[PDB]
Amino acid sequence: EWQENKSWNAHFTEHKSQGVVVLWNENKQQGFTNNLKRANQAFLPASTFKIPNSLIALDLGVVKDEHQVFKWDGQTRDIATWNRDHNLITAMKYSVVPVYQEFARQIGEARMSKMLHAFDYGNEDISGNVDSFWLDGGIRISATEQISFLRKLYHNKLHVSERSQRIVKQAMLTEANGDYIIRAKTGYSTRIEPKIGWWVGWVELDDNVWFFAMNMDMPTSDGLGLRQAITKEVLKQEKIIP
Ligand SMILES: O=C(O)c1cccc(-c2ccccc2O)c1
Ligand SMILES: [Cl-]
Repeated sequence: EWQENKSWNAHFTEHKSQGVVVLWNENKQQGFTNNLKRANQAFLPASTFKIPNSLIALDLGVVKDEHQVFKWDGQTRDIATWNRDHNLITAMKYSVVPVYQEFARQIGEARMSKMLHAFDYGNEDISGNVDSFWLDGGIRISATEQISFLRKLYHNKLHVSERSQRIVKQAMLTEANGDYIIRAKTGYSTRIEPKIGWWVGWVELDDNVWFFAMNMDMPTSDGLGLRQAITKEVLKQEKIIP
């Protein structure tokens, strides 16, 4: 069911890094990784939490739809794309933390906790501040646990409405061409050691879906582009994409 290929470590070590890639073949129900231990080690989800956070906000009516505008609060932040109005689509695309912090405040501790347990999401622990627990609180999730959660979402099996799941999968759209579609979300965790980057999602092909979840050491922001680049190079090596 699970195969470990330590030779794939070269994708990380050739960049003076270390990490894990996890792939799941939905048709064959088989998994692949370079490191079974790290595949099951739990990290802060950071901005990959925008997937469950969006689902909860939509299902509770905190967010009406993907067109509702979340007005910039007029506080100048150091990420230029955050200093503007957003909807769910662009908020996901630009990982706009302050918009999702307000989502969490309106969701509230009790409903957030209950929904994460319903999702079987990571350690389901929201200890910390309700508006930042996914950045510096107690919640943790592994690469394999991300795959499990994403598979439920793909099949509309999460305990929210079909509509909420369709909207979030629309907002996850990252790349599409004549050969494949990628729906995914990046993450960048810096507040608690070790600093890492995430990329989790899936690749849609004509007759199969390949789920993926990766994290990697990220001592500085200079390496953030390696999250997607390394993953796609693994996918290309395994003949999942051209
Ligand atoms: O991963 C991104 O594409 C992304 C999106 C938004 C912000 C940042 C970021 C980069 C450096 C330091 C802090 C950040 O919050 C990174
Ligand atoms: Cl779509």
